[PDB]
Amino acid sequence: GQKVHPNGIRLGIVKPWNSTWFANTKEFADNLDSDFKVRQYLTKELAKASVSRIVIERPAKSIRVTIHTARPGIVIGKKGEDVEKLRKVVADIAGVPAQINIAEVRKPELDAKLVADSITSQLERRVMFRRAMKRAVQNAMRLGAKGIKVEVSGRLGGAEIARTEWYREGRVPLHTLRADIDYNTSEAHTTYGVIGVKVWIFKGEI
Amino acid sequence: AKQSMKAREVKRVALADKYFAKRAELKAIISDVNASDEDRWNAVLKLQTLPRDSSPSRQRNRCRQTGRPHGFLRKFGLSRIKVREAAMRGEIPGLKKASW
Amino acid sequence: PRRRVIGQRKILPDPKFGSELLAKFVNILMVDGKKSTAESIVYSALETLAQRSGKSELEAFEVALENVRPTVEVKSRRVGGSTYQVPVEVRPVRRNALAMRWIVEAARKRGDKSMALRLANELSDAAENKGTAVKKREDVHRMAEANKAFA
Amino acid sequence: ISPHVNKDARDQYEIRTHLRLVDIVEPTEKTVDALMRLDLAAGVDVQISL
RNA sequence: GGCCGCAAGGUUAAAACUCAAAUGAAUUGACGGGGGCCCGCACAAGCGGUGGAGCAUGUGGUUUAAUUCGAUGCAACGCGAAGAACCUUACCUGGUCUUGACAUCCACGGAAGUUUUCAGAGAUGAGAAUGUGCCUUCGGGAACCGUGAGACAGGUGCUGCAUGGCUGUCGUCAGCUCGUGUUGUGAAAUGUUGGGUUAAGUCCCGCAACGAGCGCAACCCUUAUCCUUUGUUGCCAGCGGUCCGGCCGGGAACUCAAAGGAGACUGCCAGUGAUAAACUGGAGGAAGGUGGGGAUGACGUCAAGUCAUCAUGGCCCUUACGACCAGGGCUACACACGUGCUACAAUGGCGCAUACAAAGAGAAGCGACCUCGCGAGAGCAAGCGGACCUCAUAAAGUGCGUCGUAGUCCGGAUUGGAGUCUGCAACUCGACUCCAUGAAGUCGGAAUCGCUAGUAAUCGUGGAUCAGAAUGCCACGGUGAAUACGU
Repeated sequence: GQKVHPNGIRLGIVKPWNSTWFANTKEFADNLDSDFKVRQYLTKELAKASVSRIVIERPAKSIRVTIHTARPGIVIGKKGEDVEKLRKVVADIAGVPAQINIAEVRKPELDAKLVADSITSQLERRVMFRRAMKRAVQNAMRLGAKGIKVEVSGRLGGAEIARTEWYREGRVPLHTLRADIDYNTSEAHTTYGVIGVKVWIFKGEI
Repeated sequence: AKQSMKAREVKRVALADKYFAKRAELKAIISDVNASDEDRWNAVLKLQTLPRDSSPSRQRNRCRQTGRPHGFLRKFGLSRIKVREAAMRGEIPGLKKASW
Repeated sequence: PRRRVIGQRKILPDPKFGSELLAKFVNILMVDGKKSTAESIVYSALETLAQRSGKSELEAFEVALENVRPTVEVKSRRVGGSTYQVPVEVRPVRRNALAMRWIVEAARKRGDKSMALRLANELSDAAENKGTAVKKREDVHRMAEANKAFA
Repeated sequence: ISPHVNKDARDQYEIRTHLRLVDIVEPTEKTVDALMRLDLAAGVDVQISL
């Protein structure tokens, strides 16, 4: 049958939130809309910088945004000339003072969003999907994970009938609520239609 | 939704913001007791010459991301599908699955 | 059930007298969770019944029950494609239960004015060996007797 | 939770709001200035009444 | 055709034509009106309903200018809709525009408040007032109103038999598989089978197997018993005032509020059992053997549902399958079916007056006290972004009277007259109030549904959607049963 969302079911037990502010009923909807627009703009601008997470906070009467990336140099640029433009445009969108901070990802092969993005990028340049999936699994198990799973669905290889395939290694206990599971997805647009990708990574019990 | 329906909504909100005070004045006249009985008649005849789209009751709530006219929640400004997607991704502060 | 054992629920005694048989009677008479109404009916009936016979309410009640309790009944069995009636013995708890159910069912079918009056009349008739409850006991015993070949 | 018909199959969610009250009985100029000159976390709402 | 036989028949024994197979032995499943063992409101033991009446609401059909599209055995039919008078709206009749109602480009001039005539309106024409900022090195045009041309915009149009994402169901059932080793020419097998036991592929012992993974259980929420912290807006045993009332001085004990801790594990006793795993009973304890209720859905099955939430490959239309506007339709009515509400009465109807809850919502909002109206309501006006004010008075119950088995002092369909409120506007097509009227129906044929305990049955209260429109959906408490020998 159908499965529950790992991140969602784990919120508050072992997983944190991606947004943190208090509001009343006459500010809630507008705050959500502003956050949506900020994330949209940043994700379009930084599509070649390996972004994985955008965290937003609203203290007092300002907005401060933290970006999680594996290539901080590309984002910062020459003495901040690029972060400055980003800050200006973000402040314009939000309508209040703005601030931007940058955080580094040490191991990009143990991050679920980045792995899915890499697989999708390979699929769009006519690479063999078994090859891509196997490489992802091997890299993750070599750099120290306790378990990984990868799944791909669609018109694989150009076929007429759609299909789904998956691979697994190690432990991936999805009914244990104290287990730390990272989960994310991605999509590919090819000449035959859309193809979908899901990734699970297990890191230990807390 | 089509791109024309959202335009319709934008136009409605604009006109209703434009003509707010005049309608309040005329309705106050009509409702108030002990009036000339001719001012009342003239006010009724004048309230119906303003644009129809200036009445706040011609507006319909729509999801801010898709335009859906059904299944709307006021606290969030979205429909049920988008509410669930955001909630599972972790983008709505304080919200989580409940049992009791 | 298949693999179960069920214990016995506890029943509080009556407030006026001190019997659990009377509490069970009130329960069998109640409808829709309205216990006060049923209690009023039962007490009025017992009062109007003790005057008619110059003895205690509990004594009259026991005399009425002893004429409606059954001893044997028939169950239905079908293994060879035909239905047979098989006589079996009744046990005391079921004896009391059946007698109470039959008495109340008969009382509800009368044509007097109020439920208390109908109940009093039925109890007096049972003490005298008359009425639908006694007729029911007789029919059950007749059916049990006609099928002794299948014991 | 389905894009179409099925009428059972629902999800149920909650939001909890926690609240606290503190009373200061004998204020002074320094205390009030210190209180007004403070900054706290980014998910807490503070209201001061005189 | 020959030979033999009384006959029935026996024996020797072809061709034309036609098909790409027919066959033997073993392997993994499925099935059996084959056998063995075990489970489930599956039967049995019980309580209350649907199927007949009137009304609400969905579907089939039929009608219509249109009655917009989708869901169809269990797993469609109070379903997408958590709310169709205009709008929503995707449908019909009529009136109108062609780079466009919604974007990016080039270049030719200039902008928003009021107010007059014709239009059903869309949209055409007349007027009056105004000169924003801002390196003007004059090139700013940022901001935002017109018009001209062409790259373009636009589509709730088709294919869920081209797809991503999301969901139903077998089923909260206990199963589904891999690595190395060994057996067989092989498809495959063992492990996972066997003796016990469990809610459980749960645990123990044996055994050519030795190990591991996804599922089972536990970690998460809520409910029941204690103690340490802090006591306002919540609480009053003791102490003292009297206008009687937690009202005032006070108190921090108790109810309660919400943060840290304690507690339940076959842990202790006796018996049974393979010197086992476990089972039956007992003490203490608020609670005993999964204490009660949630969330949590394995590998897979049905080319199951959704291109009309959204996104997307391939087709298809561009002075039209794309825009705008006023009226109508989605509410029709010989008929068939599903899900509900109200009844057919004395365990009751009507009148008087009097106890006891829980959980929620509230600034274009919730609307007290007081005055007017028979009533739906109206006028004037405090308080509250709330353990403080408002919605807001629980009902079944209890005491006292009356009605006396009647189509009634039971039931409340239908229809006439007079009104209120929301809203530009209640004819088609809203809810509610007063006076009058007072239909079917006296417990429901063959079929058929739910429930094992604070459950069924019965009584009231709140919210989402929402200008206004619940007998539906989602939540809360009060009274409170019957029965389970057995497979």
